[PDB]
Amino acid sequence: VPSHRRVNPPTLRMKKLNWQKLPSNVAREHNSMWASLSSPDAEAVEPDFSSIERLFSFPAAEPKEITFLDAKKSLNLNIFLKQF
Amino acid sequence: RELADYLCEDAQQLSLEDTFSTMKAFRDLFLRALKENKDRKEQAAKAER
Amino acid sequence: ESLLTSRQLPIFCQLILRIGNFLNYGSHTGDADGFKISTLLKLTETKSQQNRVTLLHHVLEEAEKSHPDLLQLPRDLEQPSQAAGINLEIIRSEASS
Amino acid sequence: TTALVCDNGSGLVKAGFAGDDAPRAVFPSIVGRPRHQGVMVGMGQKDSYVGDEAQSKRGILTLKYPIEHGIITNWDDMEKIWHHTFYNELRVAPEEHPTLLTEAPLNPKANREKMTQIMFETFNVPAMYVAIQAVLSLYASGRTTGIVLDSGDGVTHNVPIYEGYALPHAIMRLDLAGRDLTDYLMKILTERGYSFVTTAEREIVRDIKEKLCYVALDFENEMATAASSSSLEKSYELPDGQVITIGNERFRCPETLFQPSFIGMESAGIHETTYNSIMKCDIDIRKDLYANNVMSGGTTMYPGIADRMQKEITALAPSTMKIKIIAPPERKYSVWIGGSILASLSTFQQMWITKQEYDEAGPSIVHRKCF
Amino acid sequence: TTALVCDNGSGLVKAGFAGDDAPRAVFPSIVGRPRHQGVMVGMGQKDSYVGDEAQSKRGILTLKYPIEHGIITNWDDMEKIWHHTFYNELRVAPEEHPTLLTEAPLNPKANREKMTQIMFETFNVPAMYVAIQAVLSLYASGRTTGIVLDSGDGVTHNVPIYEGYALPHAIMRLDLAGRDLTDYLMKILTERGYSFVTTAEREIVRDIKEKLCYVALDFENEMATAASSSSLEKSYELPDGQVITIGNERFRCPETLFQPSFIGMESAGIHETTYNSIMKCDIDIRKDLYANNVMSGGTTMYPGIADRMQKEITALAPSTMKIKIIAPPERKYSVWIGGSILASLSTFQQMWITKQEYDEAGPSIVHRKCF
Amino acid sequence: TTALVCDNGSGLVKAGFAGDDAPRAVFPSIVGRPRHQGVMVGMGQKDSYVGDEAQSKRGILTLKYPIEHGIITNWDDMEKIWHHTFYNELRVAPEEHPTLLTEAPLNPKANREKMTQIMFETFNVPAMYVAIQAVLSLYASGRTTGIVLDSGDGVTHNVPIYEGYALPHAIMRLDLAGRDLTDYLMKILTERGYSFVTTAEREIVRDIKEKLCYVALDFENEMATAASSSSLEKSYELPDGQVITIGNERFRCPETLFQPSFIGMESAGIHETTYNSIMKCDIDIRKDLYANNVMSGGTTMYPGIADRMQKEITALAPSTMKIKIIAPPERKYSVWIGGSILASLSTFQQMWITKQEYDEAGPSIVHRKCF
Ligand SMILES: Nc1ncnc2c1ncn2[C@@H]1O[C@H](COP(=O)(O)OP(=O)(O)O)[C@@H](O)[C@H]1O
Ligand SMILES: Nc1ncnc2c1ncn2[C@@H]1O[C@H](COP(=O)(O)OP(=O)(O)O)[C@@H](O)[C@H]1O
Ligand SMILES: Nc1ncnc2c1ncn2[C@@H]1O[C@H](COP(=O)(O)OP(=O)(O)O)[C@@H](O)[C@H]1O
Ligand SMILES: [Mg+2]
Ligand SMILES: [Mg+2]
Ligand SMILES: [Mg+2]
Repeated sequence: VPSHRRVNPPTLRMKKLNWQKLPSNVAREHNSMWASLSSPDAEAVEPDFSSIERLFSFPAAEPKEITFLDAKKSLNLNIFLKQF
Repeated sequence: RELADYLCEDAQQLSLEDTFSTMKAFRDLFLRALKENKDRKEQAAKAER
Repeated sequence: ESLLTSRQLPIFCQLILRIGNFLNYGSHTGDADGFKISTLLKLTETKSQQNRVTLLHHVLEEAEKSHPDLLQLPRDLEQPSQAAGINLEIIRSEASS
Repeated sequence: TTALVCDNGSGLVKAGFAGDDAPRAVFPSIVGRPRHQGVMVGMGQKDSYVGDEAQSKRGILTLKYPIEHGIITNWDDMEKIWHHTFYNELRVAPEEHPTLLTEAPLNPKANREKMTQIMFETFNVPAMYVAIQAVLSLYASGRTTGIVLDSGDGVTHNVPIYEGYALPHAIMRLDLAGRDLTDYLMKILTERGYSFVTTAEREIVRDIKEKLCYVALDFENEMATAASSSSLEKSYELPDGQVITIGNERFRCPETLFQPSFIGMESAGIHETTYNSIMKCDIDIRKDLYANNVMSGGTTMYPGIADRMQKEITALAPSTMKIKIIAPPERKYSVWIGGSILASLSTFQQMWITKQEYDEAGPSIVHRKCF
Repeated sequence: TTALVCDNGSGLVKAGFAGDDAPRAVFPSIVGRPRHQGVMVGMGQKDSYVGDEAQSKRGILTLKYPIEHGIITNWDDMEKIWHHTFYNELRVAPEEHPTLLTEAPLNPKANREKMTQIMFETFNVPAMYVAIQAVLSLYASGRTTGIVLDSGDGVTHNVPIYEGYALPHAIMRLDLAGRDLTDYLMKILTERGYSFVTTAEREIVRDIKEKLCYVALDFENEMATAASSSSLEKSYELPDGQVITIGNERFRCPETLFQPSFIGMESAGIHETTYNSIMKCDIDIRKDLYANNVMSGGTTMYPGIADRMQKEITALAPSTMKIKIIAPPERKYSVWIGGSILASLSTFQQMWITKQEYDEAGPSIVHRKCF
Repeated sequence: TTALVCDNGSGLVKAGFAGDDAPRAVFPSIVGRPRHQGVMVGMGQKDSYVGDEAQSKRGILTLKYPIEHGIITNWDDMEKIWHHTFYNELRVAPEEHPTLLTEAPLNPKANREKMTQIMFETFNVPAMYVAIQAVLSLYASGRTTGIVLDSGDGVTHNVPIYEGYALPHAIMRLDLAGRDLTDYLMKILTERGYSFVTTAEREIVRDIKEKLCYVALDFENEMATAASSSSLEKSYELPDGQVITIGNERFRCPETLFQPSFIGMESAGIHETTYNSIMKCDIDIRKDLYANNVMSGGTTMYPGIADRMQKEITALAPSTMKIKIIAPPERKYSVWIGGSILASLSTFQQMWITKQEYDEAGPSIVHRKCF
């Protein structure tokens, strides 16, 4: 049962995850891990495709304290004043 | 030979060392992803606070 | 033995295969029955629109809520991590000598 | 908006605004924790003293230096140091002020990673930069070309620059400065009978070194003069009232900068480091490095060091060409001063690491945006 | 309208005004690009230094020569050189003054094509002319007949002219001049241990060659004198203050002109080139070319070249006919002086290449107008 | 009698007998002097350890390399090295055995003069010879034509030979090899926190470079792989029990051979050095030099260098000629092995430098007999 291949097509353009794809006949060996996944009684996790389609798709196209000094001399005066 | 058939690699070209190094890097990336997710959630909670 | 009898690693491989079959539709790489071991290293290449969240971070973010048993995955891969860097040829040659 | 300069060196944090003459908050970088049993209850017994309070109350405290040879080892202590120098000394909000930090060259990269991440996620700024201290010392000197020897409390580093161009292969780092001089002075004051073992007594030995020590012009003649007559001996008063009098340790202690084999280091002195840094450069600029030997840091504040290093380089350089040490009277704070001109420069405003660029690029922009 | 004369030779660009006796702007043809990292922000850090500024700041620069063996390899660098010699040195508008140009014989044609295209589409003059350098040297010599050996920095070429008629088949070209001498001098200085590998150090070896090297009158006897006694050895001062001493390498460097097998070339020497250039001419006109060996170029500025040239030609030629070398003291600028003589002539005004002629004929009229 | 071959390279001295296939005595060329204070009297505390004893006892020693970039800087140290390799390692009498020595091209001549004088007046052989290392490597390869790149620890030199004829003008020397790689690996290992400053730690960094480093086939893709994942990181065990792990520094360290601008040198890579050595030759022989690129030296022991060399030369050369890299598995000792080929040939026996020739001609017969 090809449960891994039964995926809906996406609405938006997706960022391509590059990988080295195996041949199919190599993947259908007797001792293969993918052969054990191909049994339908194995444990399968359903992904939430909505958030993956949401995020990984391509993007498209006041006078409180008035002073007459500058800030440097005022803060130097604050350091001078608050130590008293 | 069993792991060569298991991971669907060529038996005469499989080395166990690069296999275990790929698993080591995958575990390091796994722990770094969990740590970055925890730091991101903690900083998002602190920013919301 | 830990790689051959891992339970959560085929679960994660079917999860990334379903995500890639969603994600690489319409290309030559899609509709795959399997892939190599080096696919897990490239998972940080697929970034979000904000260049903050990679696909690995989002998969573990989804796995924290729905299927937490994937967080048991470093326990199975601890012994491959300890076994990495060990050259079998030099110790077998030393044992034979 | 005005900018902040904070030379967060190994020994003394020097922090202040931009465009100012003198650094407003100069205080040593120590975290003090109590080591005895407190029997009194009430009236605010703190578990950690940072800054001048740790200096005043040092007789019941273990003092830890969070920075060792320019590399921050303990990071919660450095978090408390930054918290004290922002909130308590300058009394400023770091969320509305840009900040220029200083860094020694040939530092481990994860140290810079953690400086960027803690500085952008605990004390989150609009902008922050990490600069080389020797470039700021050349900014303070008012000249474009020159070789800069900086010597703080942990790092003595040599960087040569010609017409705005630093040569990265000629930059040299030596982990020998005033803390190693202080530890060697603690080793050699035991010869005269005075025992200093605690971290609080390191401050007293540091005060002895700051107040009495001087760089000899000729070492062997000064040893012969101190061995012959007690004219070079000088006295100092301890906080317990005892009066000490020291002799050759006034000039044996700063001689470790010119002779690193005193503390067991294989590497050559600062004069050989300066000469090798000049000789590693291209040939046509070397004359312009001989006449512009800029000195900085508090370790070069002994009143015999300029003539001595002029003598050593003049012995090392070819004799047909002038040697001139640029030793300003305010070379203690020159890293902060050149940070204040660079923070006030109009062209520097495009070179800030903004918060948006940090969020886009992770903590990895500081390798490619800074030096 | 005063014309401009701009000898764009391989070695140094010599530009100035017509009718004058000395060129106003003599400056070397290099482009200097910085290679190290700039740290000091502001103060106009140019990305390419051209001419005298590249020479005076060469310790931080990679220097590129736009001409290699008489052929312009890099054209953007030559556009920068022409912009520098028009706008910065003479400070004249090119669109109101004619500009004469010089060129070596047996040049590939596309160099002349792109010279025509750039001087009428980027530096568009009212008129220009491209001339053979040897014809200009004979015009500055003030005689109608003679054979000119012109040796610049890339091309050593022999051209005979009799009564204003230049024989084309006897014109010879050899790709051995002053840059190859400088390359060989950097090769043979490694015997004495002085490793000159950078492009900046090539200018230092060129200054050594200009100040100290000379053509030997006999080569084996100067081996005997140099190997026997250290009387010929001369010391030189490097810009870092180091002093070198060279011995036989003073005269081993120009003997590549008289023996091209030193740098692995099958061709014969410049004296044999001159003798075969004379012998390829008619039997009637050889007598005047024996007595009028005019020489020009900076490679003819060694103080032993004329007597050696006379000795080798008198050994080669039959002894009944008179051999004479015409070596004026201003033969370095004689290409410019001949261009200034030819530009101010009244008969030259119909021989200009106009904008209208270029527009009707493409960039191909330079083959049918010039020689 | 049976001759000796003694490759006295910058890093490792390889000595052995003629007519043998493997060098009998391979040991590194260092002189170790103690720098700490000896307290236990007796038990034969030597003041200078040479060879493997300096390697085993390096934690209390200053190690000096007597050869720097193929040039012997310290001559007493190399006298100690020759005394150790004759009397202790090989256990031979040098006065009754000819000895073949190896030397890099474009060397200063006074180095060859002092080797001739010392080996005829301190280690007085019946006969000897001084040979170019590339010719010995080509004789080890069993072929007559080819271009040899030889990269030891101080010198990387390219020599092309066609039918036994070596073209001297195409020989190219570059002072970049394994010691500069070790110093650059010291400079880049400080990024990960591992401080290696002593001369003893240079051997540890060299062992890291020998055991873990490799030449990348494509540098930018390998940087992208190292930035992406930590799969190609590898761990090494220090002698104190600490385990380090290095990543991109496995291939950034040998990339300095292909990109010399990492350590500030202006020169081009070894592939461009090889290509310019080929293009300086005649046009008829280059097809023989493309197909026979012989490599030698320990700097070609990285297990990715031949494919990268073939890729870079195939990118440089025209595609209609075959690129083949001759990389035998024993090309580390091939400089020895071809010497053991050359010392045992019958036609070499008249080419020896006898003692009578040295006595009649001074130490000047080595310039006229050796190439
Ligand atoms: N007047 C002085 N004379 C001699 N040494 C001094 C003097 N002032 C300070 N020092 C030494 O120099 C150091 C100050 O240099 P500085 O660059 O401020 O260090 P940091 O910035 O790492 O705290 C102190 O550790 C002190 O030991
Ligand atoms: N006084 C001198 N003595 C020896 N060589 C000189 C002297 N002046 C210049 N040269 C050499 O001659 C060259 C200048 O020749 P020049 O006629 O200007 O050539 P070009 O015009 O083709 O560049 C310089 O490259 C320099 O090396
Ligand atoms: N297995 C190896 N892998 C990488 N580099 C090596 C290896 N073995 C030796 N080297 C490097 O090559 C050099 C040895 O080359 P060699 O020509 O023998 O040097 P020398 O003869 O000058 O001592 C050493 O300095 C070492 O750094
Ligand atoms: Mg400092
Ligand atoms: Mg010229
Ligand atoms: Mg070698």
